[PDB]
Amino acid sequence: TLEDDLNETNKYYLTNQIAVIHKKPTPVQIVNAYFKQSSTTDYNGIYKGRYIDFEAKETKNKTSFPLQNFHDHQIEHMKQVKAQDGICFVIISAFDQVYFLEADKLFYFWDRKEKNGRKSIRKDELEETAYPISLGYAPRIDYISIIEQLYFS
Amino acid sequence: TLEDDLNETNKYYLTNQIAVIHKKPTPVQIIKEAYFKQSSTTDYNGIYKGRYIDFEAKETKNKTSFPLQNFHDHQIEHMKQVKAQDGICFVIISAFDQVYFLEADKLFYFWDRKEKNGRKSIRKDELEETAYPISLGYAPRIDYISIIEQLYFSP
Repeated sequence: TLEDDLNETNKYYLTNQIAVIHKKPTPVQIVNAYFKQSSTTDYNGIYKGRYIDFEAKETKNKTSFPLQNFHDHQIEHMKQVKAQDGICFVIISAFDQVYFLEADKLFYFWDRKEKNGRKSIRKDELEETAYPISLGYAPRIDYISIIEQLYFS
Repeated sequence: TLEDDLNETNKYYLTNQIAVIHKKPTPVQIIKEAYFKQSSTTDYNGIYKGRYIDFEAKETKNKTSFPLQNFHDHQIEHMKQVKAQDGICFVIISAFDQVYFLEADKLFYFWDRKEKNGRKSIRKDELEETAYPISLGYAPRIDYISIIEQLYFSP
């Protein structure tokens, strides 16, 4: 489970003073209390004076990543963060790998979704556009090292 | 009221592409019912001009002081970490018929003036002397981004 792996990852980064990144709690309501969806991605925080923002999804699908794993609110939020020069992306656990997919690249797949029915990102499409994250003992999913590479030279 | 005003303030910043700032949902431990747990984090964060913004907001109807019971230790330690990570971090205080922008710099002092000495609350004059009065308006209601601009971007 990616959520567990990221929680442990983010804990590791916190306790080692590498970054301060947290998952946002599930929005609920009043009174009982129902689940609301969010209008925002689940993960944000700070690395080296930069705003970091991402969503994380997994699939057991061996052939493609169903884009309905995201919703339009999340995508809208992402484009607003990009407009402010934020470091913004998704983490996809699929095909026995974990991928760092830049928000730009996600927007392309999202845009082309209904014109016509390309509703999935294929394994080969993902290998082509995303960066493999290094998996380890501690941290489990080393995405900060991808951020360091892409944004901090 | 302060939360509602901050809600509208943040929507205004979003709509106008000034900043992308949101209040975090309050944590709930779900008998599949409801028990509020307190977070290890402050309630507001987001982005403005490529930088990470993070703040707490508190309203006191006290006329003399601002009690420090309003912030938990976990929130404080989170704020120090954000500051040390080169974030922009602060508190918005609704007190004394005014609204104040208090740098986390300044809040750490009054907090540590209990963990070295022993009190403490913040006192009209201590606050009025250290904090920045925030312009109240129509849109945005609470213009804290203006104070952020002065202090951290282009004085």
